[PDB]
Amino acid sequence: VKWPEYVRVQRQKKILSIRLKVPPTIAQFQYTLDRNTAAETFKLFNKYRPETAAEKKERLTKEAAAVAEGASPKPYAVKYGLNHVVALIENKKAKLVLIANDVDPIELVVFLPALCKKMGVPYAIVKGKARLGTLVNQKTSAVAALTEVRAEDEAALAKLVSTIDANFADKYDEVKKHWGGGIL
Amino acid sequence: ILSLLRLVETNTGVFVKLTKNVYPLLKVIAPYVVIGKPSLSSIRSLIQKRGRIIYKGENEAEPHEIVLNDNNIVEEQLGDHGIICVEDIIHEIATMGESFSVCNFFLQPFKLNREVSGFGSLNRLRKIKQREAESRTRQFSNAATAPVIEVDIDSLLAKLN
Amino acid sequence: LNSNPEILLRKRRNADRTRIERQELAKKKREEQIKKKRSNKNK
Amino acid sequence: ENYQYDLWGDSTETNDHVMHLRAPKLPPPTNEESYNPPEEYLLSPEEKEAWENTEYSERERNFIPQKYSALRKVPGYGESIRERFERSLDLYLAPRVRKNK
Amino acid sequence: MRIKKKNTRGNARNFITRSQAVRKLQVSLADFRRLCIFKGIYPREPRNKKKANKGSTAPTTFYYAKDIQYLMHEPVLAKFREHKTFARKLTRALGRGEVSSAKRLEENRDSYTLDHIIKERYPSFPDAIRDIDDALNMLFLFSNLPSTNQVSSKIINDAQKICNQWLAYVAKERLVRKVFVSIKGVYYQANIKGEEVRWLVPFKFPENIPSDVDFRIMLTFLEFYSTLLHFVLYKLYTDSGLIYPPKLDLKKDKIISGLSSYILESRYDSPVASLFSAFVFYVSREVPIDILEFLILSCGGNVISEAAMDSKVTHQIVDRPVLKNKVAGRTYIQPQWIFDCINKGELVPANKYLPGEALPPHLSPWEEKKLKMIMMSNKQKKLYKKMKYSNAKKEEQAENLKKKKKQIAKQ
Repeated sequence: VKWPEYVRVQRQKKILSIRLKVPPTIAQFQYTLDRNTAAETFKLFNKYRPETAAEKKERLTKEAAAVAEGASPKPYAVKYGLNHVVALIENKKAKLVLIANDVDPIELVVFLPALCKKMGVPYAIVKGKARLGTLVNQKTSAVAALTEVRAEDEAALAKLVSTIDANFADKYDEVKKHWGGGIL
Repeated sequence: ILSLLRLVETNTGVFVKLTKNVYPLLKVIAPYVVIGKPSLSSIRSLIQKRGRIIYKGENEAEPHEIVLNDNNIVEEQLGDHGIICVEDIIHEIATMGESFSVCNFFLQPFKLNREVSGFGSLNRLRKIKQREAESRTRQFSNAATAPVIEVDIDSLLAKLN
Repeated sequence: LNSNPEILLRKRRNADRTRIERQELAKKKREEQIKKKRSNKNK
Repeated sequence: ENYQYDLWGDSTETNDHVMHLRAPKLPPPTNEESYNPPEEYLLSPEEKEAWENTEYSERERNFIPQKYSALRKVPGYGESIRERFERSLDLYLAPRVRKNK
Repeated sequence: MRIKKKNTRGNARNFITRSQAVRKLQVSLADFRRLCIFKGIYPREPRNKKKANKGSTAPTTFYYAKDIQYLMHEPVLAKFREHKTFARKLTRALGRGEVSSAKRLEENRDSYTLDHIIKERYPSFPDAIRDIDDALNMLFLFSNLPSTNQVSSKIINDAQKICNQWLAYVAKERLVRKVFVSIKGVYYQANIKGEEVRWLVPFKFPENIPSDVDFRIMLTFLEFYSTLLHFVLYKLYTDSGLIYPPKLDLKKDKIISGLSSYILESRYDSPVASLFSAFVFYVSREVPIDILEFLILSCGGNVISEAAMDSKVTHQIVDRPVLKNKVAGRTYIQPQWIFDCINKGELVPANKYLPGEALPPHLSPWEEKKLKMIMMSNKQKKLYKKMKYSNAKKEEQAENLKKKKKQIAKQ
């Protein structure tokens, strides 16, 4: 068989991702949250979709069509920029910080799991920047945080913290050690 | 109850008369069934569009369920009760008569097509729209004094024919 | 020679071949659907 | 309001101006096969199976001629969707030729 | 000139293969065939099949070059592309998890219309009525269909609505000439702007749908004939008759959902249109109504059914071997009488149509020469022998009818 240039490059990059010995601040990724806990994290995170551009436009025209002719609490949503998440973390305004494992330059998000372990922020490296993108009206998100919450979802969030602490942080205490990628 | 009414299969209709004995059994199956009093066109169009008859095949096979194509089949199976044709079956179904218990178990159940009927682009979204329309047009009372929800069958069978 | 002008459809070829083919294909996809149902119940 | 306007109006122009428009030929008028036929048309028992022995589409009638005493006794003709479907296929898949009979 | 290449000129640029048409349009085969159905484009037969190819004797279908070359610039093709874009941009919304934006994509969706496609196909109104022959045959079939996962209920309800509009108009302006009840269904003939259309209606029984037939080809034919019928019916109503579209009474549609329902407001020439005037017919339960009440109302009679219950009546139409009531006021008929009164036009006597007796046969409204063979050429011997065999195969079948008539008449 004969493949294209770019196909050969991404296949070569795939086998290069495995066969090299890798520094332990990377490969701290790919030791990621399993299927049940990931689905359960999103069962909470899907309840806080940031109000999409169409929804925001129609509502704020509803404000105009009503209020100009003839009280609300602050609404809660997931928080999704890297400047803003690393702002929220270190201010301790973060209760659950979700980090993508696949980022275009890897160097972007390498400090973040260990800065979360430093601040005492209960983090989870979840699989897919696309999968984080879906819950946030963006193609990709790299990071998603949950600062404040409705009280109906509060107990579920606190348990999501404790499940992620037990499932992720306790199973992967060896991941701060051990250079990954020694696969023969 | 669903064996007696022969409604084990989903998307499947049947005719019954409602009396003081029938109504208590109706409250049990109310989360599984959607009921209502049909009109003359709902009945007549339903029988001339859908209809099964369980009888013998060529020579040996018994379980053939074919179609209400003929009226001479109606003669051979009913006949002497006064029923000769498919329209006469419609008569004894629309108007409560003597031969209703005879012909009700003759058209055993109906085979209604499901709503939307697909998993894809347009069909998922149309199923989403209808699925949220379900809980609005139907409620589960769950109490012992559950009021029996009757819906328009003229509108519903306009969707299912 | 006193001939009447008219239009003529030629017989669409492979009509019987494809007819029997579609007859078989429909039945095959039915059976494959049934096999899918059973194997999904083993999950 | 969908499709609720006249589009022809005062329309005199014919489309059979270029000799390449082959008009789709209205199907042959039905000749003596009614629910109540003169029973000489009713087929002999040998030819009932001989007709079923012949391959489809090389066959004179798409049906068995049948006698019925009553109009109520007329069955729903099962092979009716097949006939319109085959005509539809005959319109866009069968080659149209200008012939001189 | 330089020596021209052989197989690139005459029949090679006059015709193109299916594959070459599909490739040139850069359109899927399905969508190529969809446009071909809408535009009324068909394969054509060249005088040389191999000169139409690039030399090859091969199983090939040839389209007209200028026909496909004319299809390329067309709004319908562009709208098919727009449907493809919409398809992925919807599954983008659905596949992500956002429902509101997907629901909004439905709202911001226009669709292709088959309006301008008929102007270029049937430029004159009498030409459209020459096509309505085949158009009304699909549509009346699709009315008598159970809705499946192939074909939605909205499709069948809209088709039945057009069917009822057609039946209402033909019964309104009184345009029937011939009827013919067969095994297949019931044929009608109608002088619609004086050009005699023909169309078939099946019997109102459940129809067994085969899995063999392709309900994607038939849906596009329905889609073209449907719009064609909408424009025909607007033209008919707004010319000589009524407002379009007419309303329908809700509690009438609850009773019959046929032809006595669907009331129509406005703001003869033939003997058939003058028949049954000042006659009131009581149609019984036993007969099919919707196939019969159309004919009574078309000619000039009046209908009272057994079905409507679930006076002036002069005839009753009953199909039972034993009839119960037998009053002196009414005349008792098996429907064959109506099916003969329309065909003749002269009001046939009801003495051969009593309930309990066998009906009339119901006809449709539709040596030296062997020695002088020698001096003919082969191009005349072949043809003459073919014409002899064609007359022989007719006359022997006529002899078969005569022999069978004699063998039956003895019994």
